[PDB]
Amino acid sequence: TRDQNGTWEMESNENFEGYMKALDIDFATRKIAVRLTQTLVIDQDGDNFKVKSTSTFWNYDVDFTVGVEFDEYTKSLDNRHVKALVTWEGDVLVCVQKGEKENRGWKKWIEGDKLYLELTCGDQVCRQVFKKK
Repeated sequence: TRDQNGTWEMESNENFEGYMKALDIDFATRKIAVRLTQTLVIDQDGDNFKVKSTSTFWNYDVDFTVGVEFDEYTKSLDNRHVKALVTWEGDVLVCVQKGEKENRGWKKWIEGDKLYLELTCGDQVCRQVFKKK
């Protein structure tokens, strides 16, 4: 389904280290971040999204409209400028972050009571699964 509204708690986290390493996040930041469970919070109305990502170590929010390109500065992730665009492919929400890194972005979708997130950068894929609280 396309409805991603909700509060979502991490159930699983695969290869978050590979993705962060791919983004050139410094070793000491990675080593702590890879160990952590994350939470996502998502308000979606029409094509308007507000999303918040949290752990004990960080707390980030981003707002975007489906189909409207926007500049991003990924401050206190890897600190780069990208041009982001979020669109639908069927019921999969796809973000491309155009910039220095190839294959950078993410895909998000719902299966049952769960939210699936694929984070990509270069040749690394990170998969996370969240349950609807």
